[PDB]
Amino acid sequence: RLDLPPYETFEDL
Amino acid sequence: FLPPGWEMRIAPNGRPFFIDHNTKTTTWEDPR
Repeated sequence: RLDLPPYETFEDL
Repeated sequence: FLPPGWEMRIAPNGRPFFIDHNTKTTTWEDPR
């Protein structure tokens, strides 16, 4: 299974 | 075309993911 990184917020929409 | 809150973004390792901004969850596969 492809490694899932804990959600970090990138530029908001 | 792309649902509100859904974003197609890539990680610097070359991995693309859909981030849903309302639930703020990382989704790898297309929910359709």
